[PDB]
Amino acid sequence: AAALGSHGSCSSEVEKETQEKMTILQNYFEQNRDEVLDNLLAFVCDIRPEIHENYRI
Amino acid sequence: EKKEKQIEQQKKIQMSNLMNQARLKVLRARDDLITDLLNEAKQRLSKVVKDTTRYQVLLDGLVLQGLYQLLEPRMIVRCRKQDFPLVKAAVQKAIPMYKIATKKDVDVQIDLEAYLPEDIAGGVEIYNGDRKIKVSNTLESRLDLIAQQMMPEVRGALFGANANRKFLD
Amino acid sequence: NYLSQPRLTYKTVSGVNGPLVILDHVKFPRYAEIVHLTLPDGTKRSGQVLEVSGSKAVVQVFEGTSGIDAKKTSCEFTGDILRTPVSEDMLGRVFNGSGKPIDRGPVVLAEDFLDIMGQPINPQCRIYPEEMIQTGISAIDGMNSIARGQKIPIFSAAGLPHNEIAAQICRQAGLVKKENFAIVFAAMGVNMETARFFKSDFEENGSMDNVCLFLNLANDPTIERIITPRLALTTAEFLAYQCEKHVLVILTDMSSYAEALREVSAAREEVPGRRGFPGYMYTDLATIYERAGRVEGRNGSITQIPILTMPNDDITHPIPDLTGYITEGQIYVDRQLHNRQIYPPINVLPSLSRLMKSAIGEGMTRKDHADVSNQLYACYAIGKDVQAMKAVVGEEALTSDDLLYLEFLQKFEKNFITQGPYENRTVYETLDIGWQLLRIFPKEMLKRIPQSTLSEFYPR
Amino acid sequence: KMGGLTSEQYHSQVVGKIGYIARCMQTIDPENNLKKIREDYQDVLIWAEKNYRFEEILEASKSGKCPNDLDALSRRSLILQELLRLVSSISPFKMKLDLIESQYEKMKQHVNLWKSDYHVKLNQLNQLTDYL
Amino acid sequence: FYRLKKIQEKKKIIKEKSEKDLERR
Amino acid sequence: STFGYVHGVSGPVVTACDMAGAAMYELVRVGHSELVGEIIRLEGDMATIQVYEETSGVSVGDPVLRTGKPLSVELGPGIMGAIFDGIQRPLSDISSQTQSIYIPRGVNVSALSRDIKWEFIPSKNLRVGSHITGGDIYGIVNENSLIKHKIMLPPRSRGSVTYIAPPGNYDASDVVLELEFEGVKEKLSMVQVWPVRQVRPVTEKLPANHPLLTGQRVLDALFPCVQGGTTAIPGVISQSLSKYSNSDVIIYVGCGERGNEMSEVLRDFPELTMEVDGKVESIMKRTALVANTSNMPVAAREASIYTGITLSEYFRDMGYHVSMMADSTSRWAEALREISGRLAEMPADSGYPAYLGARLASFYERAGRVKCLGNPEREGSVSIVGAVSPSDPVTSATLGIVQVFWGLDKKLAQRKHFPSVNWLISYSKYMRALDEYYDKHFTEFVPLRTKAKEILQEEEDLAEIVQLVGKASLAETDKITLEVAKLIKDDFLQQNGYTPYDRFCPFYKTVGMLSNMISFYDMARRAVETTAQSDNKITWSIIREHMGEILYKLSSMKFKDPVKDGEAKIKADYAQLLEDMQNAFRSL
Amino acid sequence: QVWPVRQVRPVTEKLPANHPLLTGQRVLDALFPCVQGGTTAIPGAFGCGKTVISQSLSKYSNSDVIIYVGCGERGNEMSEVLRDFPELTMEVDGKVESIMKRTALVANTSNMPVAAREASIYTGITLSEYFRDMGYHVSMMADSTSRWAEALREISGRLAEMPADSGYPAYLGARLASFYERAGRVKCLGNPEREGSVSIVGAVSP
Ligand SMILES: Nc1ncnc2c1ncn2[C@@H]1O[C@H](COP(=O)(O)OP(=O)(O)O)[C@@H](O)[C@H]1O
Ligand SMILES: [Mg+2]
Repeated sequence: AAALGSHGSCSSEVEKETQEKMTILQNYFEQNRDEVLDNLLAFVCDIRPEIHENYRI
Repeated sequence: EKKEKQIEQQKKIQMSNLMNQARLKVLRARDDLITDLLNEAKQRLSKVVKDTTRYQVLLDGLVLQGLYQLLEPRMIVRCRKQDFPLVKAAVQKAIPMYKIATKKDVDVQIDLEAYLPEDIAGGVEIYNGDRKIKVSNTLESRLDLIAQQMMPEVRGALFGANANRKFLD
Repeated sequence: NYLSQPRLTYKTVSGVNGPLVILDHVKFPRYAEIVHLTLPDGTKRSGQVLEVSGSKAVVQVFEGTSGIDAKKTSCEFTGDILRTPVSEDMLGRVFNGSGKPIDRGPVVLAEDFLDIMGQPINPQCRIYPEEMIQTGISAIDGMNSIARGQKIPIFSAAGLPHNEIAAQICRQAGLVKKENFAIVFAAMGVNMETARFFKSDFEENGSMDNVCLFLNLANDPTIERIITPRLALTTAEFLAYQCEKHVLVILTDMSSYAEALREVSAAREEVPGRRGFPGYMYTDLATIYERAGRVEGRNGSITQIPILTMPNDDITHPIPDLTGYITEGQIYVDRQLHNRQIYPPINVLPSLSRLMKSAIGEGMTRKDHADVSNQLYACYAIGKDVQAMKAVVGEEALTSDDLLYLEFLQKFEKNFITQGPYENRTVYETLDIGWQLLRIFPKEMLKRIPQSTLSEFYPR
Repeated sequence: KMGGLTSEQYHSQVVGKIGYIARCMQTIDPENNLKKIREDYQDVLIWAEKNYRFEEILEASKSGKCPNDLDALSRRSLILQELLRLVSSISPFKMKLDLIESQYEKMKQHVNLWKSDYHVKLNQLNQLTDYL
Repeated sequence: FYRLKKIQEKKKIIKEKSEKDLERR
Repeated sequence: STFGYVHGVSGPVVTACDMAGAAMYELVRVGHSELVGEIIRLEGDMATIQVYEETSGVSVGDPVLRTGKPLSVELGPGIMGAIFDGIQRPLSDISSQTQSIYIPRGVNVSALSRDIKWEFIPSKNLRVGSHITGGDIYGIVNENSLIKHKIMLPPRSRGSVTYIAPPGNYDASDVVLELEFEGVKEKLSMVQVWPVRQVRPVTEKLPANHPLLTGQRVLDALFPCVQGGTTAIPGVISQSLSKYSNSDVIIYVGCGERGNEMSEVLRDFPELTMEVDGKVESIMKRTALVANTSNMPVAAREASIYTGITLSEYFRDMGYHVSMMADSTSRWAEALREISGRLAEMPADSGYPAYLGARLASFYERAGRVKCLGNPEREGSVSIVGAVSPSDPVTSATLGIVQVFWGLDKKLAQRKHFPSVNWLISYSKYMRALDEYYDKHFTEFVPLRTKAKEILQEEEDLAEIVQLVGKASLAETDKITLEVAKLIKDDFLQQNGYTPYDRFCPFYKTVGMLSNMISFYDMARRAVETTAQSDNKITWSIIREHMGEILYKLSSMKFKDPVKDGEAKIKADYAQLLEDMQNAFRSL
Repeated sequence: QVWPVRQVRPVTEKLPANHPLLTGQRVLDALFPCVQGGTTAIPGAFGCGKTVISQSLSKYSNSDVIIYVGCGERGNEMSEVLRDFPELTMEVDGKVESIMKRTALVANTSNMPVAAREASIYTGITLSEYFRDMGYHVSMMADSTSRWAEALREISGRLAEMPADSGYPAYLGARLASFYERAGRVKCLGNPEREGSVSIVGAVSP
């Protein structure tokens, strides 16, 4: 009977901890999302063509 | 005692299965957010394509960068049909800088008979004269190629550094 | 900095043979580079450049060459060597031999990308290991004791219970009391029942949140075995030397790894070593086995336990032979003990641990531990010689002293070696089971033991 | 590699089980009489009864919008199948709805319904029935 | 012995194809 | 050309082109990271290069910078207490400059520091216009408390002195000497460079005639070794020679050693000490190490031997006695087998190259006692101890060359008897050379050595027959021979390596113990033989009953500690036991 | 339906084996048991009884289907099976039925083309996996796997490949191991939730 009760208690706390962790990720993401995108596109749009360093005339 | 120990063994296994699912839910939540960020990056690039002055400044570089990988006597550029005048201008700017940098003469042609699909955000593919070798230089090629190499840095920028990682060396 | 420049894609495939694809017209080829192959039906495979010459490159394909052709199949060259993603979130995950997930979780969001060959650690910067791992098994802890940071294989054979010894070490290992391990587990060429057994045991122990599994089963591609130990050990080196964990690494058949090398070497038509294995087999195995131990100024460690299936029970075969020239011992699992239902079937005579000499004794465990190990060994060696003589001459030829050795040989196998799968014995229980056997003899026979050790521990 | 399957095989088996669960539910209960089971299976029965296409529920399975664990769906599926076998093997006669709900609850609580003596008793009825 | 032959043969074929390429140079 | 280009790569082997001026065994620097490699085949304008570092990521068209020199080693001040790579990279400096646990690929550090200032004193008899020749000592550096580092004109250098620096402090970059010959000038610092594959020359090799004491009674008594010796051993002795020997300088080469065992040596040696002029000093002041763990590149494994022997010939030339230990000549022959296979060569026996015995003999024949080059009359030596790690081709090739061989017995090792050396397959060919030293300094030992080998061989035949007949038939003289053979095996040949009283058994202790055991054998056998043909007949049981205290004293003779007790006490205690034996036999 | 013989037919899940494959021998069934989903080897010199054990197991075992493979072995050892199995009967519902109604055979005798012995093995295991997927318990007999290893040695020899042990190709162990991994007990694909198995009993001719 104690085992059967303890399983539901563990499931409850594991669920609430899952919801807390997922909430924290979405807050840390939205606080940083635009700063990351502005660096990704700065690398994408800055082309800088180069020839391989082993090339010889 | 044997029956009690079997209940103890069952408790460990059942709780373990809950915790394994709970870890995987939190990990899937991150990769969903990362995938949504890469979808916003694709949308942000799709505006640069409509901004035809900046799109020419990209597309001038996307052609010349492909020519410097291939280094062939003759090459073929494949492009999105709607962009043909912009890539035709980019080829004419690329050829003198190619001859100056490589010291080699070149013939560069643009496909009129086949094109990249309208689904493609923009950019080009460049082919060898017999099409057995290519360099693919679409905006989706650059977005992916840069985004994967940045993954250690977007993890840290979005979610903060791991407190247990005492050394970087 | 990044590789910001585009990737060349070639349809210039020129030959296909066994695990190898050969390309030509390749621009400035790079040795050890990674290649991604798209087949005519859109299947994606991956491979590595084993040789370069002029415009020609030879690629080993990890998932095999079936369905590849000389015209439609195309290779994209990545510009770089093989770097795996790593993170601390890899503990409590399951991956295949290529490092792709099989637990239905996502791919690794990296904390870093590491070269799977690792980087040479300076011999000046290593620390000599002296903490004993109490494995809980008397035939190990009493006579073949393991230091934390050692390399020590299990040598075994077909039908023997080496998986149970490995699982029992993973359940029972800890330090001697007068920390608990992160586990990295690799499988090359295992059957489904072996993979299920280990995964089920870590779940039965309720500890999967502290272990990482890389699985290549006997139906998975054989050339993935070339990278599977190197994915596992690159993960263990991040966890140990950057996250400061104590790692135990299990590599569950080095014999099925060595066969994947022989396929690639045979397909390349290289000059053989013994039994057809590569001439460089020692130098290759050493790159896996020397990724272990401790470093100065960092708190983590890696302990290595490889497992070998020896063919025909031949310990002189090139696989177990070369492993002894690199690792700090062996534990030997014996068919003659297994046929008698002894467990563990460990034979203490061919077994060895080279780092035990400094891990045991006063301040470490107990002051008698060196002497008792030597005397138990000498008694078993003599008793096995008396047993071998007796079968020629019959018991009427044996002296009373020969019957003391022949009695000891039974009591040792029945009480000291025999243990059972979930019994855990301390070093102290291991030593004091040992003394109950050394009391079979009068004091004058115990020649390996000095009078101070006899005087203090024999009368009890 | 999800379970042992490719991703396409794995999500395609999920859609197959969601459909088969609905076919079992309609053949146990053509009339919506059996409310308790139709509530306990609501999370999968929402996709059926409605008009929808295989290709649409496949995107929902890839998105994780519908249920998509083959371990859970196989357990859910088997309990309807082993109840449908009882209901179909007792062909001319009828059980009462509270007896049916009692058998369902007894099955749902069972550790391994495939290993059950209930499964053996049903195999023995089917063995007589197929001869007759 | 059978593996020390065959390696000789593969070397002989490589030397022949090498010399027969010098006839094109 | 001055640089070629990489044409192809396959493991540690590189092929390069535009290499037209290249010479066999030139070093080159490969790739943009400048990895060291050595040239090993030439075909027209192409070269094949054996790379000493990992080649992963090397590309076709990469540079190959063509250096002018063969594989060669820096010789001069700063070698004592150093830890080196097989190729002479300084592991303690690389650790300090990089601030990291790793070795960088293509790392460049000079093997001898140019930052440290050394106290230099010229020979004072030299003045401008003096004539000097290769091997001439022209100054001394006070490198250490134990080692005066003689500064020598390089072999093949010669001429008339044009400048010679005053006493003072100098960098290894500073010009301390200048000289002229045929109007050409040389400017010289305290550091020279020598090719590791070339034997350093000498005036004369000399016969080896003085023992090289080792702490272990088996090796000192039954199978002697000599200063300038060549020895092969199973792979105790490493620490033993290092802390206790007649040798001035020790060089240890960990050729193909296990990671955690190399780490033992590198931790352990700097803690060890010796007593010098009534003062205690670290042995690291007279030691240098070459470390090469089993995962390091196969070509560096091969070079690690040539580095250590060249460093040994360099201290030989100063007139020191040097001891070299090579931790496996078999793990070295493993590298030759791999490199030979990568080059498509035909093997001889068991896949080894057919030149394996020439490669071994060229290494071992660099040992010996010598009269050094150049003007101050000197002697020095190199003694080589080579571990062998098995019948097989490496053992078979080694036994054609070495003057001493110590074989293991698995019966001794598995009975936990130590040192586990087999006294019936082992040999030493130095015994006639040493018998004049034993005649000069001991006189009694040659009879004792002889009789001990007879007892140990006679009992080995009895030990076959007693397996058939169960001891009952055996005569009392022959039982005496079984039981005294056991005394020798357990109380003389057996030796605990860790206990202070037997950590190092000096030769006056070694002769003392055996002299008493052979004196017992004579008297015990004489008592039995003298009472044949008689109503009273003596037996081993009668002697054992009458003389149990003498057997207890004889078995206890090993416990005398040469750190606690002096020569006079240890001799007097053994001489009192010899009188107790004689009195007991006279009382029978 | 048509399936590639070199590719494993999928399943929902492999399961632990929990039930004996009864052979009707006193030895074997008492001393050395086997299971529905098991893997067995029968090594032995000529005349020991490998084919008689294979035939006895084919006639009398508790299996729903038998697939019998005779790669590289005698034509009379195939002809005996065709002569016997129509006459021999098991009993169903108080009625007798010929055991040839539950049997399929794959013949490629010791004088038929050497290269086809590889195709016999993969045909017979693919036929066994097909009936496993129906929820049957199947047994496959492979009356010598040495004849398949010996066929690989000739093809490998004429392809001029480097040999491993005693002339065999280095891939021989991978070809064997991936064949024996097709045995097992399973939850089948698809939705009627049935379970089935394949046992493999490979004879070896050292
Ligand atoms: N179980 C058996 N009972 C009776 N005779 C047997 C039995 N097993 C083998 N034999 C005899 O031995 C012969 C050879 O058996 P077979 O299976 O063909 O051996 P092989 O291993 O060479 O294929 C049979 O034809 C039969 O005469
Ligand atoms: Mg047969």
